[PDB]
Amino acid sequence: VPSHRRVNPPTLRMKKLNWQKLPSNVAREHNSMWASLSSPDAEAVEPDFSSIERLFSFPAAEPKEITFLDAKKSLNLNIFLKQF
Amino acid sequence: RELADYLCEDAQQLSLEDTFSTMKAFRDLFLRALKENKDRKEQAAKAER
Amino acid sequence: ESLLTSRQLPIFCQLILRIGNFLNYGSHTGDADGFKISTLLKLTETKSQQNRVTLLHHVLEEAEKSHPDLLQLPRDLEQPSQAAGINLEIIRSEASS
Amino acid sequence: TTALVCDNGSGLVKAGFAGDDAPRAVFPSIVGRPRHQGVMVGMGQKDSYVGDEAQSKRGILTLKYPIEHGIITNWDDMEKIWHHTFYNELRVAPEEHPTLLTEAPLNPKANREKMTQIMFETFNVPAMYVAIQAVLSLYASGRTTGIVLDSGDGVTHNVPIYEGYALPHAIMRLDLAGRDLTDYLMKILTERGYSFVTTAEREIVRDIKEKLCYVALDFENEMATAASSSSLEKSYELPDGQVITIGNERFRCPETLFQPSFIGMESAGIHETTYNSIMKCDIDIRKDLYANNVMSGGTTMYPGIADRMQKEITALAPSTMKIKIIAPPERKYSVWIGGSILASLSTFQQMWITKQEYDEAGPSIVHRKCF
Amino acid sequence: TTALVCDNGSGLVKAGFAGDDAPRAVFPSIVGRPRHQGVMVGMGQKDSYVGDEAQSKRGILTLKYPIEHGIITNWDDMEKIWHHTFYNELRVAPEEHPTLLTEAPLNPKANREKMTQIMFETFNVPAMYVAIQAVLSLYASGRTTGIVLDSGDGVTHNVPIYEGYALPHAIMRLDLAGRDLTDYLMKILTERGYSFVTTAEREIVRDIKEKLCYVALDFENEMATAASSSSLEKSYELPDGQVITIGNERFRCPETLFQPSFIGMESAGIHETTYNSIMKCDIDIRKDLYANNVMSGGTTMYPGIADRMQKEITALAPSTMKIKIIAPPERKYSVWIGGSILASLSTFQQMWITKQEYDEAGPSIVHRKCF
Amino acid sequence: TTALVCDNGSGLVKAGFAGDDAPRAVFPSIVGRPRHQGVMVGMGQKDSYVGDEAQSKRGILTLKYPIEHGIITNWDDMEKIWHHTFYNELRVAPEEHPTLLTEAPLNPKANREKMTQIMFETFNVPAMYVAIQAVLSLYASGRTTGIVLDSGDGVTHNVPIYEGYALPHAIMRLDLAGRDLTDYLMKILTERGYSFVTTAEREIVRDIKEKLCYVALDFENEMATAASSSSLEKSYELPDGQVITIGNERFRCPETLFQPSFIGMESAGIHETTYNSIMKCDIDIRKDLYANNVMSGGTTMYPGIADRMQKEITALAPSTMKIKIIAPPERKYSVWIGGSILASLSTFQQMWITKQEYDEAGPSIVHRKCF
Ligand SMILES: Nc1ncnc2c1ncn2[C@@H]1O[C@H](COP(=O)(O)OP(=O)(O)O)[C@@H](O)[C@H]1O
Ligand SMILES: Nc1ncnc2c1ncn2[C@@H]1O[C@H](COP(=O)(O)OP(=O)(O)O)[C@@H](O)[C@H]1O
Ligand SMILES: Nc1ncnc2c1ncn2[C@@H]1O[C@H](COP(=O)(O)OP(=O)(O)O)[C@@H](O)[C@H]1O
Ligand SMILES: [Mg+2]
Ligand SMILES: [Mg+2]
Ligand SMILES: [Mg+2]
Repeated sequence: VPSHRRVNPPTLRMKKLNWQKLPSNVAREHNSMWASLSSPDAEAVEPDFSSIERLFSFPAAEPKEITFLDAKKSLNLNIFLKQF
Repeated sequence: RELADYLCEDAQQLSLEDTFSTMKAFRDLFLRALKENKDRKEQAAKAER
Repeated sequence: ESLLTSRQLPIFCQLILRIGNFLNYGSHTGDADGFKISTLLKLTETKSQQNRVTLLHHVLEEAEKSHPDLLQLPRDLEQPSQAAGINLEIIRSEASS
Repeated sequence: TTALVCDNGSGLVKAGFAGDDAPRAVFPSIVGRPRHQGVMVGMGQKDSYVGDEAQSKRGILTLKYPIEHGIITNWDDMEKIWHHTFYNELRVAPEEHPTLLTEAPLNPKANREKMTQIMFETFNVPAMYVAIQAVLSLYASGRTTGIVLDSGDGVTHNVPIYEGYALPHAIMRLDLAGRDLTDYLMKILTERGYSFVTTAEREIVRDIKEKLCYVALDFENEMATAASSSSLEKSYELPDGQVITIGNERFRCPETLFQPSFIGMESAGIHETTYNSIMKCDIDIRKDLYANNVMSGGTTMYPGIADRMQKEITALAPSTMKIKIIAPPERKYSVWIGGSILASLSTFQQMWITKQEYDEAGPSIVHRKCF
Repeated sequence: TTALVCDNGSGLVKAGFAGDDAPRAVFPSIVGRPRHQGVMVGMGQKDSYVGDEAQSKRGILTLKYPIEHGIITNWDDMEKIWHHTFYNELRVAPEEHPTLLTEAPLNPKANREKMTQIMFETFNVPAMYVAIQAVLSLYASGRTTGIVLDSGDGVTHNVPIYEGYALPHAIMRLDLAGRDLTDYLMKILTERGYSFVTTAEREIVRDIKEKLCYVALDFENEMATAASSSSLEKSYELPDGQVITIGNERFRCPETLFQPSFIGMESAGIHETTYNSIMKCDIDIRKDLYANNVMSGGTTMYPGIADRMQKEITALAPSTMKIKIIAPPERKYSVWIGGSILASLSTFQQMWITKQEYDEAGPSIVHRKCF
Repeated sequence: TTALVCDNGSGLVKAGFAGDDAPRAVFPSIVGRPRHQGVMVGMGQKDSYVGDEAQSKRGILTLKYPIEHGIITNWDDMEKIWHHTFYNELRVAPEEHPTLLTEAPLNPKANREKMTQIMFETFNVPAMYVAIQAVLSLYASGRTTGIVLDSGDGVTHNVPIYEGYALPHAIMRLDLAGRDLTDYLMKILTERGYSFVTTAEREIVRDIKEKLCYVALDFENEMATAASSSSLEKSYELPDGQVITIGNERFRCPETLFQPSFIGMESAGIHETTYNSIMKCDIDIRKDLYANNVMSGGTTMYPGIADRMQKEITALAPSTMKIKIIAPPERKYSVWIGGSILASLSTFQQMWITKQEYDEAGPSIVHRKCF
């Protein structure tokens, strides 16, 4: 049962995850891990495709304290004043 | 030979060392992803606070 | 033995295969029955629109809520991590000598 | 908006605004924790003293230096140091002020990673930069070309620059400065009978070194003069009232900068480091490095060091060409001063690491945006 | 309208005004690009230094020569050189003054094509002319007949002219001049241990060659004198203050002109080139070319070249006919002086290449107008 | 009698007998002097350890390399090295055995003069010879034509030979090899926190470079792989029990051979050095030099260098000629092995430098007999 291949097509353009794809006949060996996944009684996790389609798709196209000094001399005066 | 058939690699070209190094890097990336997710959630909670 | 009898690693491989079959539709790489071991290293290449969240971070973010048993995955891969860097040829040659 | 300069060196944090003459908050970088049993209850017994309070109350405290040879080892202590120098000394909000930090060259990269991440996620700024201290010392000197020897409390580093161009292969780092001089002075004051073992007594030995020590012009003649007559001996008063009098340790202690084999280091002195840094450069600029030997840091504040290093380089350089040490009277704070001109420069405003660029690029922009 | 004369030779660009006796702007043809990292922000850090500024700041620069063996390899660098010699040195508008140009014989044609295209589409003059350098040297010599050996920095070429008629088949070209001498001098200085590998150090070896090297009158006897006694050895001062001493390498460097097998070339020497250039001419006109060996170029500025040239030609030629070398003291600028003589002539005004002629004929009229 | 071959390279001295296939005595060329204070009297505390004893006892020693970039800087140290390799390692009498020595091209001549004088007046052989290392490597390869790149620890030199004829003008020397790689690996290992400053730690960094480093086939893709994942990181065990792990520094360290601008040198890579050595030759022989690129030296022991060399030369050369890299598995000792080929040939026996020739001609017969 090809449960891994039964995926809906996406609405938006997706960022391509590059990988080295195996041949199919190599993947259908007797001792293969993918052969054990191909049994339908194995444990399968359903992904939430909505958030993956949401995020990984391509993007498209006041006078409180008035002073007459500058800030440097005022803060130097604050350091001078608050130590008293 | 069993792991060569298991991971669907060529038996005469499989080395166990690069296999275990790929698993080591995958575990390091796994722990770094969990740590970055925890730091991101903690900083998002602190920013919301 | 830990790689051959891992339970959560085929679960994660079917999860990334379903995500890639969603994600690489319409290309030559899609509709795959399997892939190599080096696919897990490239998972940080697929970034979000904000260049903050990679696909690995989002998969573990989804796995924290729905299927937490994937967080048991470093326990199975601890012994491959300890076994990495060990050259079998030099110790077998030393044992034979 | 005005900018902040904070030379967060190994020994003394020097922090202040931009465009100012003198650094407003100069205080040593120590975290003090109590080591005895407190029997009194009430009236605010703190578990950690940072800054001048740790200096005043040092007789019941273990003092830890969070920075060792320019590399921050303990990071919660450095978090408390930054918290004290922002909130308590300058009394400023770091969320509305840009900040220029200083860094020694040939530092481990994860140290810079953690400086960027803690500085952008605990004390989150609009902008922050990490600069080389020797470039700021050349900014303070008012000249474009020159070789800069900086010597703080942990790092003595040599960087040569010609017409705005630093040569990265000629930059040299030596982990020998005033803390190693202080530890060697603690080793050699035991010869005269005075025992200093605690971290609080390191401050007293540091005060002895700051107040009495001087760089000899000729070492062997000064040893012969101190061995012959007690004219070079000088006295100092301890906080317990005892009066000490020291002799050759006034000039044996700063001689470790010119002779690193005193503390067991294989590497050559600062004069050989300066000469090798000049000789590693291209040939046509070397004359312009001989006449512009800029000195900085508090370790070069002994009143015999300029003539001595002029003598050593003049012995090392070819004799047909002038040697001139640029030793300003305010070379203690020159890293902060050149940070204040660079923070006030109009062209520097495009070179800030903004918060948006940090969020886009992770903590990895500081390798490619800074030096 | 005063014309401009701009000898764009391989070695140094010599530009100035017509009718004058000395060129106003003599400056070397290099482009200097910085290679190290700039740290000091502001103060106009140019990305390419051209001419005298590249020479005076060469310790931080990679220097590129736009001409290699008489052929312009890099054209953007030559556009920068022409912009520098028009706008910065003479400070004249090119669109109101004619500009004469010089060129070596047996040049590939596309160099002349792109010279025509750039001087009428980027530096568009009212008129220009491209001339053979040897014809200009004979015009500055003030005689109608003679054979000119012109040796610049890339091309050593022999051209005979009799009564204003230049024989084309006897014109010879050899790709051995002053840059190859400088390359060989950097090769043979490694015997004495002085490793000159950078492009900046090539200018230092060129200054050594200009100040100290000379053509030997006999080569084996100067081996005997140099190997026997250290009387010929001369010391030189490097810009870092180091002093070198060279011995036989003073005269081993120009003997590549008289023996091209030193740098692995099958061709014969410049004296044999001159003798075969004379012998390829008619039997009637050889007598005047024996007595009028005019020489020009900076490679003819060694103080032993004329007597050696006379000795080798008198050994080669039959002894009944008179051999004479015409070596004026201003033969370095004689290409410019001949261009200034030819530009101010009244008969030259119909021989200009106009904008209208270029527009009707493409960039191909330079083959049918010039020689 | 049976001759000796003694490759006295910058890093490792390889000595052995003629007519043998493997060098009998391979040991590194260092002189170790103690720098700490000896307290236990007796038990034969030597003041200078040479060879493997300096390697085993390096934690209390200053190690000096007597050869720097193929040039012997310290001559007493190399006298100690020759005394150790004759009397202790090989256990031979040098006065009754000819000895073949190896030397890099474009060397200063006074180095060859002092080797001739010392080996005829301190280690007085019946006969000897001084040979170019590339010719010995080509004789080890069993072929007559080819271009040899030889990269030891101080010198990387390219020599092309066609039918036994070596073209001297195409020989190219570059002072970049394994010691500069070790110093650059010291400079880049400080990024990960591992401080290696002593001369003893240079051997540890060299062992890291020998055991873990490799030449990348494509540098930018390998940087992208190292930035992406930590799969190609590898761990090494220090002698104190600490385990380090290095990543991109496995291939950034040998990339300095292909990109010399990492350590500030202006020169081009070894592939461009090889290509310019080929293009300086005649046009008829280059097809023989493309197909026979012989490599030698320990700097070609990285297990990715031949494919990268073939890729870079195939990118440089025209595609209609075959690129083949001759990389035998024993090309580390091939400089020895071809010497053991050359010392045992019958036609070499008249080419020896006898003692009578040295006595009649001074130490000047080595310039006229050796190439
Ligand atoms: N007047 C002085 N004379 C001699 N040494 C001094 C003097 N002032 C300070 N020092 C030494 O120099 C150091 C100050 O240099 P500085 O660059 O401020 O260090 P940091 O910035 O790492 O705290 C102190 O550790 C002190 O030991
Ligand atoms: N006084 C001198 N003595 C020896 N060589 C000189 C002297 N002046 C210049 N040269 C050499 O001659 C060259 C200048 O020749 P020049 O006629 O200007 O050539 P070009 O015009 O083709 O560049 C310089 O490259 C320099 O090396
Ligand atoms: N297995 C190896 N892998 C990488 N580099 C090596 C290896 N073995 C030796 N080297 C490097 O090559 C050099 C040895 O080359 P060699 O020509 O023998 O040097 P020398 O003869 O000058 O001592 C050493 O300095 C070492 O750094
Ligand atoms: Mg400092
Ligand atoms: Mg010229
Ligand atoms: Mg070698």
